[PDB]
Parts: sequence; structure tokens; C-alpha cells
Amino acid sequence: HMQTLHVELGERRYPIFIGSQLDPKQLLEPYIHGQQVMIVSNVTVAPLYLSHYQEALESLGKTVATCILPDGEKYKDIQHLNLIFDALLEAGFNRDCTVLALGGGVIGDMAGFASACFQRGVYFVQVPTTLLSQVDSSVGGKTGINHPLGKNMLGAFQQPQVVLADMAQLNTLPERELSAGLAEVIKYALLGDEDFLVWLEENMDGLVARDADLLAEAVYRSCAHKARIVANDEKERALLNLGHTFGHAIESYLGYGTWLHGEAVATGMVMAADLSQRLGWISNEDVARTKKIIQRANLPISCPQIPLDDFLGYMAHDKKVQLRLVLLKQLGQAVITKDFDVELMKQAILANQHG
Ligand SMILES: NC(=O)c1ccc[n+]([C@@H]2O[C@H](COP(=O)([O-])OP(=O)(O)OC[C@H]3O[C@@H](n4cnc5c(N)ncnc54)[C@H](O)[C@@H]3O)[C@@H](O)[C@H]2O)c1
Ligand SMILES: [Mg+2]
Repeated sequence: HMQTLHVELGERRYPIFIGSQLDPKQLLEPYIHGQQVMIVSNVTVAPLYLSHYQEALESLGKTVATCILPDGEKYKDIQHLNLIFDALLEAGFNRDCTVLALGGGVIGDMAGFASACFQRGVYFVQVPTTLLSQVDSSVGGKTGINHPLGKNMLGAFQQPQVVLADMAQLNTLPERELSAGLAEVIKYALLGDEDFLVWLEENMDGLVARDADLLAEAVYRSCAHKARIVANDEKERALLNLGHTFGHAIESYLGYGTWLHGEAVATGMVMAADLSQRLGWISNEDVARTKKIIQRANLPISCPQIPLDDFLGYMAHDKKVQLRLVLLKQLGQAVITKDFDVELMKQAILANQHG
């Protein structure tokens, strides 16, 4: 059974179809408003899934062109954004064409940003093929690319006409990438839904095992949470940063490609929970519970040794404009706060570094 989540962001509205072995010819027909579709993918995802979408849209009568990018966060820059513009103009595509992002969050951001710039804005469709992009990139409307001096500093707000989330595509995902997605799923439960946490504890073995039905429920519940947070924020969104201030310092010190972002978020959530226990807000049992579910998702709960001077420098260089952290008053009840002892924060960092 396929599930549909209806998102309302900005003055725009779109469905997210979630299931397994979906038919893109059936699902996308109402959402391809013109004759032409540009499928953007990369050298890893395209040989696996491109023909599936190209053959479906061509059977629909559409003109399909493609732009296949190298695989990597390091290519998420304006030089490779330009390759999409090259492909779009080489194909002669017009104002009513659709750009279809086939891939993970890197492709989603690049194709989304390209779709906002081409002819000052064309249509955008998301087909996320990583778990993380399915539960994170599919709501929010942010698109972007990197600059040598700053990540995700160039981009556009661009909402899709539709998001198609097919769990079967997760079967070819590397194990670390799957776990990296589950880190974000766990995050939603820890910041705002203890019932969701209970469900993850009961079902984690099957999610790691890539049970199609359980994955689909986790994706639906994750997207529903983020859609609710951003919609309420428009009516805070900062709670989505649980674990990210700690995690950013981990990533920055370990360097490009050492840890996945979701792996850093996992350990950052442990540090956040640990600090929360030291502030007296949650119990040691709550921290143990948080470590256990993250570990069962095959995620790290401790990172290598990082000098505190460097760690704190990275947390202070990511400052919004006073340092505010996303911590836990209870499991499933995150808060953004300035009221923490910095000495206790250093203790929580050091406690979750392994030898
Ligand atoms: N716009 C947003 O709100 C938002 C949200 C989250 C992340 N992002 C961006 O997303 C990017 C990270 O996304 P990601 O974690 O999906 O990384 P990614 O897009 O680099 O994908 C991870 C790896 O898996 C490969 N891959 C993807 N799908 C596959 C599949 N089905 N089978 C086998 N291999 C597959 C990709 O080629 C890549 O090597 C970052 O640039 C981040 O800034 C944006
Ligand atoms: Mg994240």
C-alpha cells in the first residue's frame, strides 16, 4: 500500500508518494506540466535507476534528456551546476520543462537550484534515492550548492511539484548511508515524538534489514514531522538542529569524507543527551536508551579524540550571529537554550570521545 503525505509550504502544495516499486508513469503524470523532462543524476545512481524513470516518462509521451554528474559532495559547486544548464540549453528546453532530481541530497540540491535559475524558474520534481534525502531533503524547499568559502551559501527556495520516495531504491544503498538516514529518523523521534521512539525501538532490526513496509512508515512519519515543524515555524525550525552543533565540530575536525553527516549527527545527539543529563534534565537511563537505539541502527555513539580547543572553536565558528544548543528536557521534547554550563558541555564532549 502506497502512502501519500500532503505538504503545504509557502503558497505551494505538493504530495510525497511513499511506497515500494512505484509506477512513475502513473504517479508523475499529473505533475509533469510540460512536454520536456530533464533527469539529473550521477554516475552511481543513473546506471541503477535512470532507465526506469526515462522509460516511464517516454512511454508517457515526454521528451526526456539527462545530465549525469560525478558522484560526490565535492562536486556540489557552481562549475558542476553549470553542466545542468549546458544540458538544458543543449536540449532546447523551454520555460515549462521539468527538472527531475534522481539521486541523493547532493543531486536534489543541485537539480533544485538549477531548476530555480533556468529561465528564472521551471518545474522541479524530487526522486530521492537515499534514506536521508527521503526524510530530510523532501520537505523545506531549500536548494543550494557549496562555495570554497562556505557550504550551502548559494541557492534558492524551490518547492517540488511532487516527491516520489520508492523504498526499493534503498536496496542498493551502502550500509553506512542507510544508517546515516536512520540517524535523522531517530532525530525526529528524540526531538519531538517519544511514541515514534518506542516504534523505532520495536522495529529497528527490520529497518536496518530494509523491510520495505517499515521503511515506508519511518519515512512517512519522518516527513510528516518535518512538514509539521516547518509549517508551524511559518506560523521552531531550530529544533531540527538536535545534535548538529556537536556533529558539525566532529565533521569539521575529521575532514571531508571521514564520517558521514548522519554519523556525526548520531554522536552529536549522544553528546546533547549527555549534557542534558548533566544539567539534570534527563536521566542516565534516558542517555543509555538514546545510545542503545542509535547503536542498534549501526551508528557510532562516540567519535575519535578531538582537542576541546578545536572542538569549541568549530562550535563557535558556526554561531548564528550567544551560543545556543538544541538539548533535551525529555526524550521527545527538545529545546533550544542558552542555559548550560560550558564546563558541563566540555564534560559531555570528552565523555563521548573514544580512545
Ligand atoms: N535541501 C535540504 O533541505 C537538504 C536536507 C538534507 C541534506 N541536504 C544536502 O544533501 C547532501 C547529502 O545528501 P545524501 O546524504 O543523500 O548524500 P549523497 O546525495 O552524496 O548520497 C550518498 C551516496 O549514495 C549514492 N547513492 C544515492 N542513492 C543511491 C542508491 N539508491 N543506491 C546506491 N547508491 C546511492 C550517491 O551516489 C552518493 O555516493 C548534502 O549536500 C546536504 O547539504 C539538503
Ligand atoms: Mg542533518
